[PDB]
Amino acid sequence: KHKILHRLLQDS
Amino acid sequence: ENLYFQGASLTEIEHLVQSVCKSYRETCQLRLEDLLRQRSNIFSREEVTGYQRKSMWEMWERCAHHLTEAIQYVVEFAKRLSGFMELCQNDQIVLLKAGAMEVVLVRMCRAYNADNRTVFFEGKYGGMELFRALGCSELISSIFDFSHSLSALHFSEDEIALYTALVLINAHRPGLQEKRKVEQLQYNLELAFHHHLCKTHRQSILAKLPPKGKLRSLCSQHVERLQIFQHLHPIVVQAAFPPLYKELFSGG
Ligand SMILES: CCS(=O)(=O)c1ccc([C@@H](NC(C)=O)C(=O)Nc2ccc(C(O)(C(F)(F)F)C(F)(F)F)cc2)cc1
Ligand code: NA
Repeated sequence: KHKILHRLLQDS
Repeated sequence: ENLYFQGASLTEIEHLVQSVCKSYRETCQLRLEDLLRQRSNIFSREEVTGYQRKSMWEMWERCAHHLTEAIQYVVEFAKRLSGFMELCQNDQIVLLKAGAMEVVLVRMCRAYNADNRTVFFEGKYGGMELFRALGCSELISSIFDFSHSLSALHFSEDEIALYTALVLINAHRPGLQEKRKVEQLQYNLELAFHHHLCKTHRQSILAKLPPKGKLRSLCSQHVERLQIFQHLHPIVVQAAFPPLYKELFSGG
């Protein structure tokens, strides 16, 4: 149940 | 939210060309000059054989890792693209899940040498025979043919920048909640691309670009060959495949 996109999208 | 979510003037379209080309230069992963210079660096018969002797699962792992690396650069490109961060999170995820692989396939033509039919992989250039251990020869040859057809267009970096921005901002992606917002953003990016081709006398390539069905077919084939591999080596996928790769191609 991996969800990495939301992390990359939130990382500024 | 964003200027490109409404009808854009010529000066604003000119401003969009510059912006898209800047986002691409900043996130292109490998510089074209470095890829072009490495063309004379080709894997030997002995190195090719070594790759062919690798296990199917070791080869799938290495390839999934190199694809994830490329995808990460496409995520950065998306984040720097005008209007993309102004879309809702659902839509950003929908857009990247459907189009990240398509952008990578398009970007790959820069790393493909039409003269000897080789691709840049792990420091050198090798032909499709390098990937024989994967057991997906139809997919590999379809990717090489696709890269060959793009290479015949002699795409500039700016052309790749504007075309890939368009591949990503596709308002026909199933599951988009702010469809009209994506449609207007798609329309301005189409104008930006077509304006740049008009300005450089490159409109002759419009009819030579692949159909959307071609990139969709390649992505469908990728997903289908990964399902076949997964059935053979489920623990390899579960333990050693990148989490981002699994989020995009095997539903998590
Ligand atoms: C895509 C952006 S760019 O042009 O800057 C750029 C090109 C090539 C590489 C290569 N960097 C390394 C270290 O290897 C690279 O990743 N090459 C590769 C070739 C084929 C593939 C494939 O998975 C396929 F073709 F399917 F995409 C393979 F052929 F193995 F199956 C997977 C990676 C990195 C960046
Ligand atoms: Na090429």
